[PDB]
Amino acid sequence: LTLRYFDAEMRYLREAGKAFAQAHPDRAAMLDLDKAGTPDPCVERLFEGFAFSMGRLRQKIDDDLPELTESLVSMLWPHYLRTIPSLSVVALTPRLSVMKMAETVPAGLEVTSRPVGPGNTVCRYRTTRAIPLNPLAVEKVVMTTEPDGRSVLKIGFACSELADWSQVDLHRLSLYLAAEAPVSSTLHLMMTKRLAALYLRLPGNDERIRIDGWFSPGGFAEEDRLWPKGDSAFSGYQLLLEYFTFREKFMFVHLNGLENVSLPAGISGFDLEVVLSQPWPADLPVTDDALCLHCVPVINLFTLEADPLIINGLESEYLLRPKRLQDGYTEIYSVDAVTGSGRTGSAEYVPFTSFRHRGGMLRHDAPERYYHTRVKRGVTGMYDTWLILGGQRWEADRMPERETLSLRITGTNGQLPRRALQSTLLDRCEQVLQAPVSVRNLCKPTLPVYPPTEDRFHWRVMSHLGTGFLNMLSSAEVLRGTLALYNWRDDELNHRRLDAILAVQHHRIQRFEKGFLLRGLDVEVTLDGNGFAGEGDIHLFGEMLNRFLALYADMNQFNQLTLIVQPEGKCIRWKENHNPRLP
Amino acid sequence: LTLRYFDAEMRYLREAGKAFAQAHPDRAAMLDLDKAGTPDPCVERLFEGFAFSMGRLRQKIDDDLPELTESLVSMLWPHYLRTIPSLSVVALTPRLSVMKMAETVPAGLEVTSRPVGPGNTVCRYRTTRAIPLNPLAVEKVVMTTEPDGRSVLKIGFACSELADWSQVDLHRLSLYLAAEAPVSSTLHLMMTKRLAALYLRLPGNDERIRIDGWFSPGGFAEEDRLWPKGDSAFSGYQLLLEYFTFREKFMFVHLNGLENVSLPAGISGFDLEVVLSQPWPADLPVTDDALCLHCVPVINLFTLEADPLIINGLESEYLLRPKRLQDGYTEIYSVDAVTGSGRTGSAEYVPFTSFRHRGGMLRHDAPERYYHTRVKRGVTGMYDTWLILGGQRWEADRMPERETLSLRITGTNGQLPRRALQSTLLDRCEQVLQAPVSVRNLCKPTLPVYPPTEDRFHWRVMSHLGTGFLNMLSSAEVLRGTLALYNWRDDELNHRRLDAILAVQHHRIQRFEKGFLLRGLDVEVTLDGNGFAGEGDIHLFGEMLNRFLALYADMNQFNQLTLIVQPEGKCIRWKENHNPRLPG
Amino acid sequence: SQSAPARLITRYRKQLPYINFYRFCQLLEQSQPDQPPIGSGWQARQEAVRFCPYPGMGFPASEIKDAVIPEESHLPPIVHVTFMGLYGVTSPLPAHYISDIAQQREGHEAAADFLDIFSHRLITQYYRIWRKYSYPATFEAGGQDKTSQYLLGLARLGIPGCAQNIATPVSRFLALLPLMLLPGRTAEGLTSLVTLLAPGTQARVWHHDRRRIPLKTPLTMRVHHPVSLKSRPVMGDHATDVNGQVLLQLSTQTGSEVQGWLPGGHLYSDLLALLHVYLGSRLDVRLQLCVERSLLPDARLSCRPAAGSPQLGRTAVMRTQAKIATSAARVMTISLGRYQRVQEHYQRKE
Amino acid sequence: VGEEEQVILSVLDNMQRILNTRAGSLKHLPDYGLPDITTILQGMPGTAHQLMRVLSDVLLKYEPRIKRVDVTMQEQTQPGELHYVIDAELKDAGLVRYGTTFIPEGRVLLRHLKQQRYVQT
Repeated sequence: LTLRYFDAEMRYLREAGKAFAQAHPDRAAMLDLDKAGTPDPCVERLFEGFAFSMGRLRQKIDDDLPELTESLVSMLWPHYLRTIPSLSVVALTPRLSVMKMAETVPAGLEVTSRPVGPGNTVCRYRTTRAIPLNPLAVEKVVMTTEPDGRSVLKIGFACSELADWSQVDLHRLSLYLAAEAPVSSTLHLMMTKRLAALYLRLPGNDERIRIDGWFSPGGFAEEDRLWPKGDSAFSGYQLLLEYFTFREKFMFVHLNGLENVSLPAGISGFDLEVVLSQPWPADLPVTDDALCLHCVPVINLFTLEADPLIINGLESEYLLRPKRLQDGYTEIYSVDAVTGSGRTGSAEYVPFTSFRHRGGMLRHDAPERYYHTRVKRGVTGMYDTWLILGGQRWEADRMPERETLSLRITGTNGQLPRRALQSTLLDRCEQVLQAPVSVRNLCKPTLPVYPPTEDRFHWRVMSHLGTGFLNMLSSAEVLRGTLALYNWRDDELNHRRLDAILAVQHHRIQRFEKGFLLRGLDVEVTLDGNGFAGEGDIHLFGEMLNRFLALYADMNQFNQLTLIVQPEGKCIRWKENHNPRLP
Repeated sequence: LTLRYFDAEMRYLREAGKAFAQAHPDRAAMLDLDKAGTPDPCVERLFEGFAFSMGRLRQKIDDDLPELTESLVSMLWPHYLRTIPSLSVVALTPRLSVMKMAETVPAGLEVTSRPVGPGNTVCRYRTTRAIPLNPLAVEKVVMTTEPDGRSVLKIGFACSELADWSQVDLHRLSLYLAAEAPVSSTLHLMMTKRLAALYLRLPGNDERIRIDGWFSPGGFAEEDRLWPKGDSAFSGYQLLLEYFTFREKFMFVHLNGLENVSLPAGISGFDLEVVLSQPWPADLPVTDDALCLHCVPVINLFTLEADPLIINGLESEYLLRPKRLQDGYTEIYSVDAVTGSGRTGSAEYVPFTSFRHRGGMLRHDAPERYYHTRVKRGVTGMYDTWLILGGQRWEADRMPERETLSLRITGTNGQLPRRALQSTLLDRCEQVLQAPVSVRNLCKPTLPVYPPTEDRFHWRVMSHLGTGFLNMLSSAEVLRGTLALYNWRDDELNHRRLDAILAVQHHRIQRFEKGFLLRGLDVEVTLDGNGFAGEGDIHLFGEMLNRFLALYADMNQFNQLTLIVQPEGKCIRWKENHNPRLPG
Repeated sequence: SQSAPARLITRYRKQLPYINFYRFCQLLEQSQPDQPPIGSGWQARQEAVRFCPYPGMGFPASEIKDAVIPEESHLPPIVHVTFMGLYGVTSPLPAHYISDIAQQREGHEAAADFLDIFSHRLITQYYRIWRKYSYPATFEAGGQDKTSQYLLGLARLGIPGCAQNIATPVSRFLALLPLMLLPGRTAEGLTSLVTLLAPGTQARVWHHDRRRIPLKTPLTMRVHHPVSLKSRPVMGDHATDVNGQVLLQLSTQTGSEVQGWLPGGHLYSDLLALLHVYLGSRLDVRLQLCVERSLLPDARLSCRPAAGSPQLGRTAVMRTQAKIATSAARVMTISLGRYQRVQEHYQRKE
Repeated sequence: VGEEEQVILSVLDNMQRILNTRAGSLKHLPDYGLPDITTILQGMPGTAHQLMRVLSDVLLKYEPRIKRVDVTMQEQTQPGELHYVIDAELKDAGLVRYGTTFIPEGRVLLRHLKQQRYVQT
């Protein structure tokens, strides 16, 4: 804390003076002050405050030494991660007068025009990649066991008699699992039961709908500590991290073309018999809130573009703007990213490229009107940052006559806890919402969250990490690291998750046409924190794509994970992960 | 100066006034600054400007060590805070009358020198580099045009013991010549294309050898431009041009033939040596630019000497200038060796990088030893003047004025006028050397290369070189991960030579002699770009001969080098006899 | 301590007019280093430290020539260099504190002790910057792999947290630091690995060997009818794998080093410095020495039987001079196995 | 009025120090002090007016403890030679918590200090 080193010196000065005014010869005069009693604003406020600045800044810098060369994760660039907004939950969307319709929803929907707070305002914020929807939603989600005792589920008989489903193309209609996954085996079973599906049999008696192309279900994106583990497993994110939720890979969930052997009036069956060989526990209940039709995520990303009041002098302007220096934006709101500018004098002066674009030696082989961004922090008390930034050759030419430089500025806002939002739809698309759309706000949003910069270890321990350096690893080296480094909402639940791990060791695979110095490792552990065979596969699944990545600087490296499920269990997954050549 | 001092004070004044006061309402529940008002005495006015004036100089000292520890820790992997001396090729000629067993013993030599500037003279480092023999002769050769583009030399001499002296070291007399830029490199390009040398004999004086059982090739390159980068992919213990120079390490094509001369009898040597495969191009002058014995270029090294001075307190800094440094010697070299006369240990000194761990962990019989300097400036007229500081638990307590102290150091000289001269005076190399010599300053001495990396933003890339992985993928790397070591000289010739297009990676399997599967890779570099240099045929040849030796990147790899030009006619491969014993 | 003036200023009080403070305060911490009064914890507890009588001098750096250390009031620092030392000192005293001292009189001599409370704690950390915090060149900090300098400027090779299974603990970076940095490399560094660890010892590396058995569970020298395929495998029952079991020989002359390369001496040093430091799971390293006639014991009891396999060295009973030979083998630096078994379950349908 | 005496003494000491420091003299703070050129003493420019303002400004900047302030200069032309003294009368109020003055009510105490100015030869 800033108050931490403050509280050091507030102890320090008094423990100095208690040894002084007691017997030491400044009690020739100040003992006459402290016997009469001097907790003075004359002396004790100002002089303590005078020592407090030097006990803050120089003390805080020399305690940690945040050196300049720690700014080279910038050229590695996952590091936009250092300001993650509030995970606004997946939002919801009803029917709008179902009659021969097919919805088509572009992204960028601002929502929640209602939730102002006490010292808090209304937060507008965006969705990510909104989806054209299809008007139907079955309203009864029932576990039903067979005469052969197998718990099955319900049919698609919602809105088939109203609309032109010969005009509406049904391929890959997702559904993220609803609020029964708070029973935290529901998403575990119901996903891993769909690791073992069987076909379907539906009675509808409506000759309207004969499709194929079964979808991806989901509901992973509730979680956000498992999520950064799957983030840096695709170093390759370099542009897709820029709105940063990356719903492009969808956190792989498949069921193939699932064949309806559909049946006449009365006859049915929706089996998943291989996992459904072991049906639900008695403490696994059913609830009609596995209602999942239009679950679309939003994040807390607000937009604006402030006034171009630039430039005169040198690069030291850092964009404190009255849209943000607006008071309800002063107190809480901040800036996330700065994109796309440099349109003054001509149309092409200093575009926002060269801050990152140059990544090597031929700097004198570079045309003019180039750029760099530097950053800072901001005000004591918040996570504020400020951005001294400038050109590359025209400031070396020193003409401040460049004025009409544009601005593309995105940002978000802080708050105080104990919030509970007010769900509404803020804006409606044109000619598409035949009727409007309600917003249900499926769960509670999370907080802002920030990376641990609080340790020269836990800063430089990633600066090692992204290499082909794995040559010997054991279970102490993994549970300690850097799985903790992907955990910034650090819960006791999480603490029960990470601390399962016990034993890691290596051996060497030698199947061949030709030689094949290969290998493959083994770990899996206790059955409690990450104990459901759903999450025992799911939290596993985030791990494997990490483990494939760091594979080799020489082709003699080859990984396959077998994994001992419980102390009584067995599992292998992988297929041998042959990377193409990586020197 | 006082501006950013005052900027520090006025930053801090507004900071402690509002940002450090008003941003703490919970400690505005414990300390007020505003509503209490000013005190009656002049007590606020002194102490703000006192405490902040302290943080002024503390700011300023904080604005030093990022220029220092960054400059020092980035001297541990790389070794590029140095400079380079100047150099030019040496040529020597002994007396031909003293040829009788004229076995060259190149142990102790000198250089020859010249008055320059304010009467300053030179003491370049001599070569102690191996020369087995002086020759018999080189003659005034004529590039003798033939039905197959051939063009011959002539050598030969006889006053001596040639049944016995040539019986010493004809054998692997891997002995070259040197010539100019379109000229010699052309002959390299034909050294990869030599035909049988069917008439293989030197003319004139084979009265006294009479036996040709030994065959001796040649090979040489311009050892100034390219060769730093080839002399830059190595370990951390070697001298810059004192390791690589005198060591026979270079990639020289010493192509050696075996053919018996076909000649009429009574011809003491037939005058064809030069059977080839290509038309020798015209517009090229012919001459005797072909020197048999001429030693390598060599640089300045003095042997600087001074007095050891021992003071407790001197170990913190002392920054000594020796005697003849004050006499106009404008430069030293780094510290070479320290010894002396101690009390318990008579002399114990270990360089700080190779510290063999009393303070480390090996902890057996290799004591506390410091040996460490800087080159830090503050110099009235130069940019480097510093002498060492090394001190640990030795005996400066009871012997404050005595310790093991005796040194070794060499040097050069920097501040000099731009004069390209002759190495004329101090011809006294000849003192071992029972035959006196001749001395030819052969080419131009260069300039000392001390514009290193200048700004800090490039050392960021120099630190990027590790974790940003090997420049052997996509050729944006080999553009970028190419050093500016060539750009230290900044030949725009070389700046045009860095027009390199996408390297393409592959791999393969080669079968061995004894029938085994061996790993191979395949780079596919594309040049693309004409007007690469003067001649593509010269330069790509002499350039691949460089770049293939800089392909030490693993241990069980059969190599791969296939140069592909722009589709302008051809594609040039490279492979060697990479064996379970040795690479080719 | 009592001992620190008793070592320094009572004994070696001849360089105090010409002493470097940066030298001085270093030798202070070398004087009591075991449980030092660690100056980093100055931010609450200068009480019960008893530091040096530096403050009140008003000096710039290494200007300390004044040296007065009492013994009686449980604190050394009582120094007020009067009328000199105006280190940032600008103006007269304010009104209420002159009235507290009455009237800028000889009572200021008992007030400068309070007044120098700041300049006490400041020149602490000013020194701390200069010597330990951000200067020290990893040469003043000079630790035993404890200094934050070492942990910063060593972890770029990539060893944080990995203190598991390192018997001789991580200190031998000092040669290996540039050579462990070029990736996928190399052959040369193993010679340096020898040259550091023992002088006078010379070595050469051969790139490939005739490695043999690995015995394969299908024998397949009978043909199939149903599934008979050809393309690569031409062999009998044992195979040779060349491919990365490189080979080293050594050259010494001194029997100390020879018995320094017994199993027992420095042989375990290279065995550590490979298998967790530089190679890991890339290769396997086969070892050998070639030396003279014999340096050999007898066949007696419990435990020194094996110089690897070979045992000779009493057949020479007769000859007055010798010959060289090759010594022995040492095994590959290996890490392998099979763990046991076969599996039950599967990955994913996509 | 012991507290008032302490405040007047403090102000007198502060005033004396600032008067002594000639405006430019202090390198660290060039602003500190009052401009009191010998020329002003030599001859009277209506100096009382300007001198009053200069003093007032310096006091406001330099001593925040003072609240109510009134400065009056009486120029004595009568003095000559190294003299031509200026009488500075400073009326003062203390902002301080005691604040015993005219504007800080405190106890009502208008403290005052009188000084004579001289010239340097």
